[PDB]
Amino acid sequence: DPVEIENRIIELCHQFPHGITDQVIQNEMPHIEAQQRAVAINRLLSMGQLDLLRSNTGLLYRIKDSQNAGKMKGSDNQEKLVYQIIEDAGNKGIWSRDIRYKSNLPLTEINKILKNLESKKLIKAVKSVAASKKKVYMLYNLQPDRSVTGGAWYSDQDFESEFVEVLNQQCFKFLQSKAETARESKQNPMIQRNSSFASSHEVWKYICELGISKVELSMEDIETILNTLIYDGKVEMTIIAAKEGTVGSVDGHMKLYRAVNPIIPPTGLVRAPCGLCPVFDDCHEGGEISPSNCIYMTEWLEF
Amino acid sequence: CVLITCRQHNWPLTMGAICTLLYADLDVFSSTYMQIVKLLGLDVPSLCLAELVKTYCSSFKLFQASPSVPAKYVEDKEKMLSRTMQLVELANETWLVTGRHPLPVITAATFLAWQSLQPADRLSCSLARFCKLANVDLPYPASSRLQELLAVLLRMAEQLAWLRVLRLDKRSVVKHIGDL
Amino acid sequence: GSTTTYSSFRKNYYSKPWSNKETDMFFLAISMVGTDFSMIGQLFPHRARIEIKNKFKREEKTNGWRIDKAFQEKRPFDFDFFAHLLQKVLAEEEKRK
DNA sequence: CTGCCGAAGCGAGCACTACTGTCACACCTATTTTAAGCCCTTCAATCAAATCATCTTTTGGTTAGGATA
DNA sequence: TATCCTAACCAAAAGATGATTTGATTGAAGGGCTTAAAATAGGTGTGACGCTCGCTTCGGCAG
Ligand code: SF4
Repeated sequence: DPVEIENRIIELCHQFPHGITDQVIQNEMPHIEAQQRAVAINRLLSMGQLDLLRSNTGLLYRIKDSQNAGKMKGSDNQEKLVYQIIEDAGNKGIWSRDIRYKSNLPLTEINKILKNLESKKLIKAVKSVAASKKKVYMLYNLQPDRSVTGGAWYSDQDFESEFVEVLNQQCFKFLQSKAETARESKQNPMIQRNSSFASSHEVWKYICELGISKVELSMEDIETILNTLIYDGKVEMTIIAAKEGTVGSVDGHMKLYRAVNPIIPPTGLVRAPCGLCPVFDDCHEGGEISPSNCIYMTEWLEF
Repeated sequence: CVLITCRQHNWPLTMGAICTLLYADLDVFSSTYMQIVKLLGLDVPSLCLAELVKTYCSSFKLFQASPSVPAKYVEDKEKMLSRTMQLVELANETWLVTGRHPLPVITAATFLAWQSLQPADRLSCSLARFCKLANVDLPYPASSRLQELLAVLLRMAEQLAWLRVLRLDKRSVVKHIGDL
Repeated sequence: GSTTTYSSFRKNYYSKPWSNKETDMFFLAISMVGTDFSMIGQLFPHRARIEIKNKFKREEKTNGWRIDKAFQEKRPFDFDFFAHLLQKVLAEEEKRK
């Protein structure tokens, strides 16, 4: 009788915090067959009396809260189901448009569901990186993901360009300062191979010692800030053992940076106005735009 | 705007017939209606009396037999509309039209005209009893218009001695309007 | 559902008439409270403020002298005693009737 | 063990979705006077149908008014 | 007589005439609000934006 099965399941789940196997139901009373108890469980999952915990000792079952089962009765069956979608999303969350689009549940009821779940301190709405004002709905107790928080650089649905640019310029300022002071030792290139490079922990300690930004400067954050300079063609990279610095930011290793000179001066070609000319394709001796008529060249004669 | 359009073509249309489709209410829509007209200052005619009666009278179900109206209620439309003209013309010159909701006048006239065409058959009826046969909902002022018009017609009735001799009253005056 | 539908002015809906003893309480209120129609609307939960203003507008047409006479015959003010006087006098009116 | 060239097969030009936030102002509070018209209960004032009490004509029927059979 | 016809008219059917009670309609009020004017005041929310020359594909032996 499923009526016996459901009450036994909830009672055993009350006394077993680790969860109960379906075999526990039959161990307490032997007349329960596997099929009927499985049928009862498969709909207790959709009633909020049961949550399934996959484990090696068979599938385990547990109950969460009184209102967890409460907000499945009648039309509220859509409420904790929306919470199931959200708790699957975890710290990332889902937009309003997406929850309507994905679950096909009526948005008019989703409004009530949202307000009640926020009141119960279960979900909260947070603005996201992916679509700015599109608010994700995500678990109240959890801190949201980087795709929602966007770190220290993401601020008020805008990007603090000045903050990252001043970090870039100041970190290269120190990188080139350390490189030049190291080379001023001018004893041996073999020791310059080590002295010229800067530790990511070292420069992070320096830049956070300055405290330019009141928002925290993270370790991997400063490392990625430095990672822009190599692709800016400005710095070099080298990896050593993890014992350097307090962090040792690599598994058994630790990686350094060093300012780099540009290999070649500005070319002759970039001194030619044609190189910079935008209508290059359209300038012809026969064309109405001509070297015999081009203003950029005439003006380039002066300065 | 649709309303004033029809008014330009002297096309008969009444106030609620529009508001029926618009979730509106008398005050809301009338106050607004005044606002645009004074804002635009465009010339627009009034509802001319005889125009609305054609469409109003034609809506009745009195012109054919039906299980709700056997023949004694059935009547010829031409006679009724004529009679209503001969009454409404009195109403205006006797000041009754001016400054009142126009439709109650039509309802009263039609009710009594229909009666007077077969008074022996129709004297026993009433306002609502007549209207619900035509599935028509009636004005409450129609009672006021009725009392007013009977008061008028008895005063006509006394003018003729061969009507005076019958000692006419509310009950009897109806079957002589064809004479008057 | 028909095109004959009537439209006329429904804003004069049937309101509850005023009692003579209720009028007497209204006058002793002018004696006792003043002309604060919101406050009077509170002492008469069955009447709202607009009803008080309409009551004043009706009374002022003929009974201004009684308005003044009540207003000069001042009495100390108590909401609780006021409410008791109302329902007791109303119950007495019903019992007499 | 690469690869050139066979046989089987398909094809076309002619057929006189949205935000979303700001913004500005519509919207309301809140009173005074007009006039007639329009408005719902609600009983007061008035009117109408059906019934009870009773008289009267005929069917039953006698007494007495009257009669054949 | 044994009974009916029918004056007189009782006894009731049935026919029917009138005053009254009971059931229904209604005047006018309660009181309520609208056009139009005068003005200052504030908020907060709403809601603009029929083929047939050309061309394709892959097995069968030479070299
Ligand atoms: S317009 Fe002058 S600069 Fe530009 S491509 Fe022509 S010659 Fe060169």
